Amino acid sequence: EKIEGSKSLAQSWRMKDRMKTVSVALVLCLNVGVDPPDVVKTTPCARL
Amino acid sequence: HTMVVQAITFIFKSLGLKCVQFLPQVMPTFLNVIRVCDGAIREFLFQQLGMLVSFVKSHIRPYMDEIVTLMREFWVMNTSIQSTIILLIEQIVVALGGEFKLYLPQLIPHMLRVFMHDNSPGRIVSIKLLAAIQLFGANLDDYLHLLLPPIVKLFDAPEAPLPSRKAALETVDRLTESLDFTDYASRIIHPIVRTLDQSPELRSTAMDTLSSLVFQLGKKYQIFIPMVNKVLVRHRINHQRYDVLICRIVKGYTL
Amino acid sequence: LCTSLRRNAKEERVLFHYNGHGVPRPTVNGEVWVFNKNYTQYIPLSIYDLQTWMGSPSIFVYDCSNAGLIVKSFKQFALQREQELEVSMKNCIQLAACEATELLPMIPDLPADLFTSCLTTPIKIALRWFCMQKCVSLVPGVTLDLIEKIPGRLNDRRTPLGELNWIFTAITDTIAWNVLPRDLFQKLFRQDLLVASLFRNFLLAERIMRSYNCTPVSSPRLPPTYMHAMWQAWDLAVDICLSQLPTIIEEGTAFRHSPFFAEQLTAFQVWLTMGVENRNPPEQLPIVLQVLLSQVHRLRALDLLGRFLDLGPWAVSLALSVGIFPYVLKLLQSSARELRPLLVFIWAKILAVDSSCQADLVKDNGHKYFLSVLADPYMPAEHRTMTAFILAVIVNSYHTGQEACLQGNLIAICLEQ
Repeated sequence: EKIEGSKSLAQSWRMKDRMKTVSVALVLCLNVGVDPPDVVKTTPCARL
Repeated sequence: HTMVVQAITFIFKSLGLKCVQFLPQVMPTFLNVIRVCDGAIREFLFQQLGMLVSFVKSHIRPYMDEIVTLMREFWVMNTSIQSTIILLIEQIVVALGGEFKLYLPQLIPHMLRVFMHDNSPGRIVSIKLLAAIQLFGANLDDYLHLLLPPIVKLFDAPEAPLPSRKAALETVDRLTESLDFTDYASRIIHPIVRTLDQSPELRSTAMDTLSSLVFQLGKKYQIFIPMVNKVLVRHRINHQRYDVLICRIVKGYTL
Repeated sequence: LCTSLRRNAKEERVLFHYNGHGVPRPTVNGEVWVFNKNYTQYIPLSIYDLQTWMGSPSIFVYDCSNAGLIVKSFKQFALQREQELEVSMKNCIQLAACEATELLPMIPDLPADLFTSCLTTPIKIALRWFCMQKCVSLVPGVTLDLIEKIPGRLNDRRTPLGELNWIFTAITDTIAWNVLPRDLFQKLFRQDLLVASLFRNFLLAERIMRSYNCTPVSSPRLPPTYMHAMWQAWDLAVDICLSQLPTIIEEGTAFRHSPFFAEQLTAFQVWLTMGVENRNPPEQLPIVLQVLLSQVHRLRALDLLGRFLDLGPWAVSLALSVGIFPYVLKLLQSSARELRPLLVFIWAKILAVDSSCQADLVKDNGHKYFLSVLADPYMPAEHRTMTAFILAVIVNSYHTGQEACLQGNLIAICLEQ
């Protein structure tokens, strides 16, 4: 073999940036106790 | 008989989804009427039950078990009632959707007997049942190993007529869009290759089915590429979509 | 609300969760319904105005019936903004329970909040769904009532509940790595934890909802994973784990741990035997990562990971891309001397490829871990040789590393050897 260094490849494994989810918005339009007019829910329906 | 049933249907159609109210009254009687009815009326009742089910849609779940029992009892080799029940199957599938897989195993024995011995002129009752299987969708997951061999025997049988063979091929095409077909790669590809020899008329339809299957299998299709290429050259089959998909697979690009 | 959360984190991701089960379905014109002050009228809210107030880095979760319509109209207003900009698309992530045509399931067995539950409590619905399939016939005496009273927690990996959560995290992270292209994997599953968790649990939603004529929708479109082989492994793992529950609850039997991670390491070892060729990479690579987190199988994994890295520099690149680095570096805080020959080996292979990791090793004081190994006469001379190379890389043309190793008394240690 030749006495020469092996060319280092372009190591791209490093992450560009670390994101942080700082805050969360929980918009809940549950309308508990009322049924939407568009969908005629079945009598058992889904309650949970 | 006829007058009473027609009026009930028209009422439910005009009401919409507010007819659900009346279900507990209508259904138990209507089912007992189908049981004790005789001759011609049977067929008409099953037709009108289909309409009922198409209107009630998801709300028909409590009474579905009884309906299946009815169907199971009154399914006969009579061509007339078979087309009727197959139509009623298509309407139950669209009505329940995901919940149909609970009831499908009861119907499977009758569907497998239809393929085994169909004497229908040109197997038009088979073609209808294929069109139903297309609607079944992702319900067929747990039962595809049962349904698929009959369908494969249908489009590979040379004695069988070309319409019924195109119907089977188009069905496998559709089901490829929704179901997983990796398990049954050999069980299909080998009949297809064989179909591309024994009949030049199906060559177009079959190649369209093949390309769809290829799109679904992806890199798993690599194995067969030598063998299928050999059959294509023997009859100069030059399909645009298929050659593109193969080219993409060998290259390794994913799209 | 949205304008305040944008003010707090102008340059950071903000999560918008929308649950429209109580309001009418979204319109074709790109609108979403809310209420009026008196709760007497459903007021529409334009998606354009909704995406005005929220900023560029944001993520949207829609749990409603025709949720596809929102994603379509969101991308439209995204394109409409791009057209206006001449004379916020890749940044904005969107998850949707359903396709625009589809409706949410009405099935009394399932919870109404089927999508959110999947995203936020995967194991809970995963076990309830497992008990609804036809495969329960193979295990009689497992009802939902036994699932309610499953012992354990979601943190303690030695408990039965923490076991499944750990297995589930491995299976989902494995499916993602094998199916997605490497670029999109590191974008979603490595950048930030919460997004990675949402997409991990999204893969489970895609599978479950598929079985009820529902297709979830994502903004960076994923290829269909529902048919992946690893899903079958998940069933068996669940099966064996909660076949013991009758005996754990009633008899009080000691919960035997799952063979899952053991058998997956066995598969990785079998691959290595005839793995010299550059064939398709082993599916189980992300599982080996998950195994490093415990101590129960840590010795075996560190061995196999070294044997893999030996294969060539192509493999070390892969192991760095899957994200092994911050875990191998964390093990340098361990004091278990059995780890010393394995970590010395692993780190020599890594620093041979990527010499830039000399920065990380000085920051965490990992150079002390190796200094100890280089001053241990009983350590074989083969592993001591690797240690001298690792130090010769950390020091190489890097004043911070030269100043750091000088203070750690390298020259005196070296002369002793």
